[PDB]
Amino acid sequence: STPIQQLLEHFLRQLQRKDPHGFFAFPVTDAIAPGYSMIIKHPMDFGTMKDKIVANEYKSVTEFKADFKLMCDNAMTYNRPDTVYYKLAKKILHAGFKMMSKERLLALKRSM
Repeated sequence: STPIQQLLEHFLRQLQRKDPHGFFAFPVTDAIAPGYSMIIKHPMDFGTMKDKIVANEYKSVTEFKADFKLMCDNAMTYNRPDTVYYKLAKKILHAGFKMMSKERLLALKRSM
């Protein structure tokens, strides 16, 4: 269980806590979101991100953040602004990028 794996697990646990209803837990289906797959070309979700951590597919924080951004951007593309999914995507995006900022990562660097 590599250091990066342990770190991303931690970030992921913190992010999933801001989604109590599990809207980002698993892939959005066409059954619950009509036409979704005709609009979103690269679906992403916490579940898929988890699997990639376990399989050791992320080489950096950068690559993990990219998948996280893809997830929020997908929500803000398919959904209209005045929806719960759009608003939660924005909120979580901002809190994710604050948690995983260059400046916080640097402070951590300096104390190791």
